[PDB]
Amino acid sequence: GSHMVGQLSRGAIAAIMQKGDTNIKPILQVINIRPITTGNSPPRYRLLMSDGLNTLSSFMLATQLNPLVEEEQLSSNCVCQIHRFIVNTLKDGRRVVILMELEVLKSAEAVGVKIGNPVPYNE
Repeated sequence: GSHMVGQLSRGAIAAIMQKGDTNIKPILQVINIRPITTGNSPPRYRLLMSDGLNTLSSFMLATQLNPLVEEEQLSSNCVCQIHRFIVNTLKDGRRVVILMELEVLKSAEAVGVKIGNPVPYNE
């Protein structure tokens, strides 16, 4: 409906990367998904996600959720609630947000556009 940016958890990305709270179950929009180069092992998917204010490209899907991308519709423009995630920190200091459980609330086709005008979060 109206006020589309009100559908997203504005401020959740800052909360995740500044406060590190994991109890939140934020609603985010998928902007893009791409495979990352891997083994030797199951494919891995990286996501550019938006909370309406910011985008962040450091999300990775847990491999158990790969069928959502391959088979169902987790795809660009869909709106999703993150039910479980963890943050992992690399040796170099970068952080990765691993999505463990998520629910598609609205399909890509039902949303159809990038909501709002989010800007990149500066890690």
